Formats: sequence, structure tokens, C-alpha cells
Amino acid sequence: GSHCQKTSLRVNFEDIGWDSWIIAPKEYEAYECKGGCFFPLADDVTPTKHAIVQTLVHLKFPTKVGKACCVPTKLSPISVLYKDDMGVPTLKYHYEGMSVAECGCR
Amino acid sequence: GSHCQKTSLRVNFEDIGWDSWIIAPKEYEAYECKGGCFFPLADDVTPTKHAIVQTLVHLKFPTKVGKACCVPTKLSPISVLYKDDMGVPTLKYHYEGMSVAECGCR
Ligand SMILES: [Cl-]
Ligand SMILES: [Cl-]
Ligand SMILES: [Cl-]
Ligand SMILES: [Cl-]
Ligand SMILES: [Cl-]
Ligand SMILES: [Cl-]
Ligand SMILES: [Cl-]
Ligand SMILES: [Cl-]
Ligand SMILES: [Cl-]
Ligand SMILES: [Cl-]
Ligand SMILES: [Cl-]
Ligand SMILES: [Cl-]
Ligand SMILES: [Cl-]
Ligand SMILES: [Cl-]
Ligand SMILES: [Cl-]
Ligand SMILES: [Cl-]
Ligand SMILES: [Cl-]
Ligand SMILES: [Cl-]
Ligand code: NA
Ligand code: NA
Ligand code: NA
Ligand code: NA
Ligand code: NA
Ligand code: NA
Ligand code: NA
Ligand code: NA
Repeated sequence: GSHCQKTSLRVNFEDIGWDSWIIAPKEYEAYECKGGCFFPLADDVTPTKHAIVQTLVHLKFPTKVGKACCVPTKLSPISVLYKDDMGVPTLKYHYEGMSVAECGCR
Repeated sequence: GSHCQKTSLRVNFEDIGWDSWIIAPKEYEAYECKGGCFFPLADDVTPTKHAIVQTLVHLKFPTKVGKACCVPTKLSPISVLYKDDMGVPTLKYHYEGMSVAECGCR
């Protein structure tokens, strides 16, 4: 079974062009949600009714409707050292929505 | 621009095998979230920071990381007439998570 779950994704800020304002860290663990949303479903996939219905419609009309998507359903913050307006290193202690805490089918 | 938004999807319960317990309605408007999550983004796409970061990593490593996904971010209920344990038609007034209220990139 190849289902919806959290897997590693280490993100280098230089690589996405955010080194222009993030001094540190260089890299972080963002994680990614990977996996299929198909029947039979897993139990920590926490599907909405809509995701279930859509997956079923896709099974019957695959060319016309896509299947539900394995996505983050909860995110966590990281700390970033960034450059203030004046250019001063300023800590953002809780920089929200940066790392995957949980995945599910939506 | 071809971006993340709500589009129609009319779902017939016979077609997804739920006619075994749903007496009515026959069909409903579930809606679906369709569209790309790419730069430049729209304004009602309400992307998480994670979705932004991931889309950027995908742009630089397309074979290795997928892009963010246009998915429902808010759902609404519908009413369904279903069959009780004893077989009696019972109304479920607010049957949650059934129809798309809003879409965004996640
Ligand atoms: Cl399986
Ligand atoms: Cl299942
Ligand atoms: Cl739900
Ligand atoms: Cl849920
Ligand atoms: Cl298919
Ligand atoms: Cl979220
Ligand atoms: Cl803390
Ligand atoms: Cl903070
Ligand atoms: Cl923040
Ligand atoms: Cl455009
Ligand atoms: Cl943008
Ligand atoms: Cl966010
Ligand atoms: Cl948000
Ligand atoms: Cl690409
Ligand atoms: Cl939701
Ligand atoms: Cl009401
Ligand atoms: Cl109810
Ligand atoms: Cl419910
Ligand atoms: Na089809
Ligand atoms: Na998916
Ligand atoms: Na999310
Ligand atoms: Na949090
Ligand atoms: Na690549
Ligand atoms: Na998508
Ligand atoms: Na949702
Ligand atoms: Na609601």
C-alpha cells in the first residue's frame, strides 16, 4: 500500500531565492506530504467526506474529475534570523506554517 | 492565468454507490477545486508558507518534489435523507464536509 504520509524534504533557502532576506538557517526540514489518495484508505489519512466523494467520482469518471490530494493538514513554525527594515538581524521566533506536522487527503 | 479556484461538480449518489443508504437527494453540487498552484499566484489562493516553499523547490527540482495542490480549504454541509438502523427514513440536517466552500493552494 502506497498511501498519504509525511516524508522528508530539506529546503535550502539559497536555492529558493530567500537568502536575500534570511540570514539563518541555511537549510531546514520542511517535510512534504506524499502518497496516493485511493481506496482502500489508511486510517491516519483523515479524509473529509468531500475527498471521499471526489475519489469515488474520479474512479468512475477519471478523465473528468481528479482524485483527492495528499496535502499538509497541520503545519509547524521554525525560527528564522532575517534582516530588519534598517538591515539589523532580527529573530522571528515563531515563523508560522513552515514545516509539515501532519498530512491528509483533501 | 489558470489558477486555483472552485468549479462545479454535480455528484450522483447512485454513481458512487451511496444509493444503498441515501434515499435523497439523488444528486448534489459538491464542487471541486481546480487550477494550478504556480507563480505568479492569485490573491484568494491563500497559500501557506509551506505551499510557497514547496512550489519554489519544485520549480528548481521538478523531478524530485511535486508542486502544491489546489484543494478545498473550507467545506459546507448538505442535508441527506438516509436509512436508519431500523430502516426508517431519517434526515441528517447538517451532513458535514460535503460541498466546497473555498479553495486554496496547500
Ligand atoms: Cl492496499
Ligand atoms: Cl476505505
Ligand atoms: Cl468531513
Ligand atoms: Cl476531517
Ligand atoms: Cl484512473
Ligand atoms: Cl493549514
Ligand atoms: Cl517555545
Ligand atoms: Cl514569533
Ligand atoms: Cl509568521
Ligand atoms: Cl499569469
Ligand atoms: Cl507571487
Ligand atoms: Cl502559513
Ligand atoms: Cl493561510
Ligand atoms: Cl515543471
Ligand atoms: Cl477542511
Ligand atoms: Cl439552518
Ligand atoms: Cl445535523
Ligand atoms: Cl456529519
Ligand atoms: Na471518464
Ligand atoms: Na496526491
Ligand atoms: Na496546510
Ligand atoms: Na501551530
Ligand atoms: Na530535478
Ligand atoms: Na493542483
Ligand atoms: Na478540506
Ligand atoms: Na461549516
